[PDB]
Amino acid sequence: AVKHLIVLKFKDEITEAQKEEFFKTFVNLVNIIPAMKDVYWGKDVTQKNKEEGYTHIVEVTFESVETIQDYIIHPAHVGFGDVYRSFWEKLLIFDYTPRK
Amino acid sequence: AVKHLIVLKFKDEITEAQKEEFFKTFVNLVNIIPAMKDVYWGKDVTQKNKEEGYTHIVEVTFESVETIQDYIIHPAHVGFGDVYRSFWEKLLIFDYTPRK
Repeated sequence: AVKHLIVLKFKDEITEAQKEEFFKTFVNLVNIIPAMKDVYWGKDVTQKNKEEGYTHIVEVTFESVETIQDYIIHPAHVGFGDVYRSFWEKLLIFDYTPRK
Repeated sequence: AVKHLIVLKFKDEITEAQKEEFFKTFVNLVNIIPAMKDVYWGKDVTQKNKEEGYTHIVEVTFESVETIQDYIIHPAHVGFGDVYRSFWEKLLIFDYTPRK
């Protein structure tokens, strides 16, 4: 399985309630985008690199690297971006196959 | 469960074989550090983050936020840093509880 990892910082003006609604909406995308198999998110608790400012993590599970693209251009994902684009200040994205 | 996420970039002179052995050794820490419950790593394939350059992800599972400290100061973890810190150029650390 492939992981789509999002590391993000919200803009200062976004409230806690707004962040909660943002993540709730994103988690619920799993039901309507076939390529999305699972979602978890969380807030960093350690603040080891404050200077970089990232605060939140989202992890999305996919069957393959190829199905990530199905998710990217799915109208529900495009709609999510259209609605919440103003919420985030910056993000890092990674796509990888977990191994050990 | 709490996840301990390491986001890394290697120095340019580090070989592919060195990277593989680095992760093999890191994964094997589970056997000698009780607090480590699981580990996976992976290499980003998308390279969508222009200015930051991080290439690899390590995720370690812990039973609680408290047991992360048992890993942090464990001599096997300190030793890993002493042997391999010259391998990485920079790293970001995050600790979070995955949720819906």
